[PDB]
Amino acid sequence: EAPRVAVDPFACPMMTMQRKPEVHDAFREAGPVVEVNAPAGGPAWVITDDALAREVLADPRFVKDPDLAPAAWRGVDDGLDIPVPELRPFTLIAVDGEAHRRLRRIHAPAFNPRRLAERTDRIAAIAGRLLTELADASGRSGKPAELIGGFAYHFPLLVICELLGVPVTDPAMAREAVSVLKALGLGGPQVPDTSALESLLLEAVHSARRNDTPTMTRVLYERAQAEFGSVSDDQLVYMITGLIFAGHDTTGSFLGFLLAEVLAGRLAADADEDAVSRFVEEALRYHPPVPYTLWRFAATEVTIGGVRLPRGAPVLVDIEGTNTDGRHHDAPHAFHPDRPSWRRLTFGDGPHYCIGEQLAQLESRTMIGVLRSRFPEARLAVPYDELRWCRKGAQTARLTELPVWLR
Ligand code: HEM
Ligand SMILES: COc1cccc2c1C(=O)c1c(O)c3c(c(O)c1C2=O)C[C@@](O)([C@@H](C)O)C[C@@H]3O[C@H]1C[C@H](N)[C@H](O)[C@H](C)O1
Repeated sequence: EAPRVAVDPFACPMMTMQRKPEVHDAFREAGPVVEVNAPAGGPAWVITDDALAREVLADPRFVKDPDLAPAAWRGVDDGLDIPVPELRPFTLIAVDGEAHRRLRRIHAPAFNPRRLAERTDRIAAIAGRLLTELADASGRSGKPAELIGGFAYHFPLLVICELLGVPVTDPAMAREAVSVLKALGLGGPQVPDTSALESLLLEAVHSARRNDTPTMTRVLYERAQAEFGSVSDDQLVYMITGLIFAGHDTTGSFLGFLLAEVLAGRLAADADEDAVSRFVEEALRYHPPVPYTLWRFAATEVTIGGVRLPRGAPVLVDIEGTNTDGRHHDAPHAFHPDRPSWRRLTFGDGPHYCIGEQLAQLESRTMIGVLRSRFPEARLAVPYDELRWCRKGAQTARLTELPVWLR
């Protein structure tokens, strides 16, 4: 049926900043829907057309249900996001239908952008502390500040933890713990001492239960309880565990790119607000951290751009590819903020759209304000052309490193 390209779509060599993997162009040229090799055995189909993928993502026949995935995938493609049956109703990514509408109704007031905005200053603070520290340390050592390990993940982590009421002192270690928690909770084997974080997560929940203070975590607790009749501490810890993982790991991947672009000098020195939000917009087009959508499966057989897809056909949208489509974007592998503001799929589409878009963009804009207002001379300590980025399977794209002189 479909044009077939016999490769892992997740394959990814060491990459330079300007290029995207060639698999992407292969798929596109082969057609709107392309059979490829899934990492964990068996076929998979990849969409390459913006318009098509958008319909697919609002099409109830394409579902998250991890139980439709191939048996060979279970306990071997940690790219498969498979909570145990009884937590799936608390996992946004693993449901559709009313279970999903419910979770969405639960998260939406918690992510109220009025209330995100009210904490701009707190977020600037976080950025600045981190940046000062890395600067102060760079002056001491004489070595450049490595912004990936140093900032890109610690910044969004602290932000998202703070909004939930989760007091973190060691961002490096909270990251390791929350990563493990995530792994276990999305189906994975078997000592990152998660108990530490768990303790703090449980504290936020506890705090949320007893205090009418409208935290993010309290709003969650209120909506869950009304929707579910009754919610448990372990349930609320579980959900927020997921917000922390997503809130830091995807964002941080992105921010490393955004930084590299800012520090390379590609944003004009006197950029208005709007010029900045244009630069961010473009970096989100040009450096999506998530290559393809999350695993979706055909719930029946379906025929989609003239191709006929079996029951349980593993389907992906190509985010990286669609965003770098010569056809819909003039000079797609060039970085042009002033581009005629067009659509992208970096945050996805349809009922499962990223609920963090606002936050991630807020974080992005604010970070650039801190940098140009307090670190005006911050510059790459190596050439942009020598930077390199990579991803191993289902992991977000990220730079190997980002050496910087912050002042
Ligand atoms: C640059 C940053 C981010 C990017 C690029 C990103 C990307 C995406 C994408 C593509 C989806 C949809 C997945 C699919 O349908 O296959 C998604 C969903 C989601 N995002 Fe993000 N995300 C980002 C930041 C954040 C942040 C900061 C948070 C939370 C604090 C967050 C939380 C979520 C959650 C909970 C979902 C699940 C949606 C659902 O299943 O209804 N994200 N994101
Ligand atoms: C215990 O964990 C959870 C409990 C309740 C809800 C969730 C989770 C969870 O871990 C969880 C995630 O990890 C992720 C998302 C997400 O929304 C949840 C939950 O909704 C959304 C994101 O995919 C992006 C796109 O924002 C980030 C992340 O998905 C992970 C694993 C996935 N294979 C892929 O590598 C992606 C880059 O990263």
